[PDB]
Amino acid sequence: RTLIVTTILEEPYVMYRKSDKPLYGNDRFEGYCLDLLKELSNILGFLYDVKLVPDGKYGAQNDKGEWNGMVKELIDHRADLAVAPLTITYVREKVIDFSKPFMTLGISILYRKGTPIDSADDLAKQTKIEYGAVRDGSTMTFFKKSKISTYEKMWAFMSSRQQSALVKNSDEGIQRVLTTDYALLMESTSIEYVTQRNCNLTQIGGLIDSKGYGVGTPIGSPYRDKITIAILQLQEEGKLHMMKEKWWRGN
Amino acid sequence: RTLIVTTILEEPYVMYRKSDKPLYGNDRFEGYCLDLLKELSNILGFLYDVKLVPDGKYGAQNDKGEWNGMVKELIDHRADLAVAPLTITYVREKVIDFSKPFMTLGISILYRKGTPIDSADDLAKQTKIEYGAVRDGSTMTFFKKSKISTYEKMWAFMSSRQQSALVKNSDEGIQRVLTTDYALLMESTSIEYVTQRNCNLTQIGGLIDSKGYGVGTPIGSPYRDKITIAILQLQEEGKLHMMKEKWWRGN
Ligand SMILES: Cc1cn(C[C@H](N)C(=O)O)c(=O)n(Cc2c(C(=O)O)sc(Br)c2Br)c1=O
Ligand SMILES: Cc1cn(C[C@H](N)C(=O)O)c(=O)n(Cc2c(C(=O)O)sc(Br)c2Br)c1=O
Ligand SMILES: [Cl-]
Repeated sequence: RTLIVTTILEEPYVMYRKSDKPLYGNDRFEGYCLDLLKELSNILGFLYDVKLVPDGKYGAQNDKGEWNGMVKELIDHRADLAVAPLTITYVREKVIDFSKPFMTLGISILYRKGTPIDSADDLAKQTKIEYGAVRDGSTMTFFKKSKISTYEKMWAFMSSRQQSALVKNSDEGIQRVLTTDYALLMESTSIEYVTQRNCNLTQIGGLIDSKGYGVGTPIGSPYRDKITIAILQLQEEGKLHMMKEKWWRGN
Repeated sequence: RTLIVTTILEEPYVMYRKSDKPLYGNDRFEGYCLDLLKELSNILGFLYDVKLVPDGKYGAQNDKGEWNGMVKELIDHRADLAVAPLTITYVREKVIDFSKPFMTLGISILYRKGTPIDSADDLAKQTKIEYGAVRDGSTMTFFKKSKISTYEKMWAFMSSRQQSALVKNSDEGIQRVLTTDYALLMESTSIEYVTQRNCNLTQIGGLIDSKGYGVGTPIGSPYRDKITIAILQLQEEGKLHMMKEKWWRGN
């Protein structure tokens, strides 16, 4: 069984290699998730074929119980594994299985260096600094559902003050932080990637929530627990650290 | 089936309640893990009986493949669940199963406030500040096995300079940080608990490794995945955050 692996283009997890050399199949790609997949394939001993998710989506539900993205590929048995920065969530565990996480993270704050601001509490109780997230993304969906005191007030500043708060994508959000007095809320992994590359920018405070990226499989897959074991081995032998360093470290 | 739950006395996860009131069975205990177990028991719908691990150990192997502690209780089918700050590790996954983690953590540094020291790199390349860990603990075992450049040099300062480096327990280590110019390396969860209560002390740098506490079960237990689902629900509805706050927050 050559395993079909669904994944998604996302810097620095999965990228097309910057090359016009004759590269075919898996060799067309590079990134943290390609390195991970190679290690997994060497520990477990499997052949694999990387296929980019056709709709370019992670995986969400509609009002009819219909899934899209990598999650749908798994449900439909069109992929054996999803090796991607795919968050392990309650709703997704209803329909697919996940390895234990290979990376753990949380929502955090992207902002400028040299400011008294040290937490989400500092942004919540002031008006001068504008703050928000990407529209219809994971971080927005968190703030919308939240019932925690401080994050409810923050969502009001994002929803009722809708205009100068939310952004279209990652690129525009970072643009807003640099050019204007703006703070972006997004997944801490993305924030670390940015701060390594933009020395005027820093993470503010700790993690607002807690979650992990795991390898997705169809429910009952005999690979899930084996992948957990491989992940634990890679963590303990310092290989996940080095793989993270390879892709995240800047100039 | 009234589930037998193995656990271990460890502040603030599991403690005897400070009361002479007539309290029996599970009611004798309090702590983060008791609160967690109650939530799990309400989501899954099980009855349970908390039993402290007789040997008071987490679970390690000897040179014959023989286990002790909570891990042994699970292997022997004398407990259905281990609900404790029990780290999910490669070696333990050989012999028991684990839910996905309810708490994630890493090795970090406990030291005084107001010092140029900002990482493990700062401690590694200097002699003036003494640093170590608890003898034969998780953090020591990490440094001993490590092949990462900076942590190998740090282990030399702990092993070859054995006398004024390692400590007997948590209590003595914190005592060393306060009284002498000493930095303690230990699990970040423990560090946060201490810094909330000792305003002269702070965490230094980020996390040196990455790992999680999970609920242990015997291999094949039908409760493992259900517990993962309950944990994800608790995380997403902010309950793990509030439970952490309940037990960790200081004066
Ligand atoms: C690597 C990565 C993956 N994902 C997808 C998410 N983990 C999922 O599984 O849906 C994200 O939402 N983020 C953060 C993010 C957003 C956010 O944090 O709100 S909005 C967008 Br577009 C992104 Br790409 C990531 O950085
Ligand atoms: C809550 C908790 C549990 N454990 C046990 C460990 N998680 C395991 O599963 O063995 C720890 O080692 N630590 C840190 C620790 C040590 C360390 O970090 O080296 S040494 C000792 Br005695 C402890 Br109690 C914890 O803080
Ligand atoms: Cl699992």
